[PDB]
Amino acid sequence: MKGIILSGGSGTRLYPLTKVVSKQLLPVYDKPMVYYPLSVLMLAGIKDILIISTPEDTPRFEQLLGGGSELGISLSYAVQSSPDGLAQAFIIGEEFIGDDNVALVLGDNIFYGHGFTELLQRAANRKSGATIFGYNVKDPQRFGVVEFDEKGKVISIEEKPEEPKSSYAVTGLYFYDNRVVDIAKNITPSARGELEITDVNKAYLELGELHVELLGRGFAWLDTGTHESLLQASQFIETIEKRQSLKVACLEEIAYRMGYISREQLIKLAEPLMKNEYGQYLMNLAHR
Ligand SMILES: O=c1ccn([C@@H]2O[C@H](COP(=O)(O)OP(=O)(O)O[C@H]3O[C@H](CO)[C@@H](O)[C@H](O)[C@H]3O)[C@@H](O)[C@H]2O)c(=O)[nH]1
Ligand SMILES: O=c1ccn([C@@H]2O[C@H](COP(=O)(O)OP(=O)(O)OP(=O)(O)O)[C@@H](O)[C@H]2O)c(=O)[nH]1
Repeated sequence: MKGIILSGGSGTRLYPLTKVVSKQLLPVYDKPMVYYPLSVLMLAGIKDILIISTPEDTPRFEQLLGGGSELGISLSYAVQSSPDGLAQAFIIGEEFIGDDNVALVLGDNIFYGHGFTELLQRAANRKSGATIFGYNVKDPQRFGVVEFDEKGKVISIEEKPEEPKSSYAVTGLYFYDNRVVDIAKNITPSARGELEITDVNKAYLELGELHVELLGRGFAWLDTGTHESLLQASQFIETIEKRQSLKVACLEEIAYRMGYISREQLIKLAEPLMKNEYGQYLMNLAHR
């Protein structure tokens, strides 16, 4: 399984924070927003990852994150010329994906909850079909909406329905088999002029292999689209971390716990950062 992080768009709602740079380079409490979805692909066991952004921001993600070798993974970069839809991720990434399975995650999505890694690994370990992740939300009409039966199996999926058939939004995290590339090539732009991830999901539903992992209320799927919600997301993260003395989406910690890097390698990473609390945290993990 490879992974893609779609991390472009203008981010106009956040202006002037995004006057020059992309929204996914902004802090969520104590680390850049993009760390969060990156950590989710890493916890899924995915080690070969493509980050897609705008022409002007793609090099800034590259400078921030590098090629991944210190995390024991491979990061690649590609540009999206215009934000013509989520599904364009698979066209942009066609060469990268090759004949592989692939997951897509939105650069601005933040997931958190007990047992989440098990769900991720299960999705990533699927050899066939698609896994989406549903989450009960206040205003489902603002999202992809998944309708499911009493055995948790999907009956419909609709992009921002006038009349939502359920309360469960389809969040920005998707796992696919290799059929997604030709599916994305064969869908056509909606009325808003975008290649819709919902139409990709529709294709898998028709194929009888659209699986939904429903995330209950013990999970947090956090909003980062407004200044207000960015701030709430940062406060949520702070409360979690300061109580536990454990960090959410610390990439180096994840690389170590996943076995991508060794203990000796982790200590090497902590050493040049020991003047700050993040470095000290990595060193304390090394001692665990
Ligand atoms: O071509 C694009 C289109 C979007 N984005 C970014 O992707 C994220 C999501 O885009 P957004 O406009 O906020 O969401 P919608 O496209 O309106 O909704 C999508 O994302 C929702 C989850 O937030 C899903 O529930 C919907 O099904 C799916 O269409 C944002 O950070 C965008 O900047 C890109 O990077 N490139
Ligand atoms: O090093 C890590 C480990 C986990 N996580 C994040 O912590 C959340 C819970 O992660 P898990 O799904 O591992 O559950 P847990 O740690 O609460 O339970 P144990 O199995 O350890 O008893 C998930 O959202 C995951 O992404 C990190 O951010 N970093």
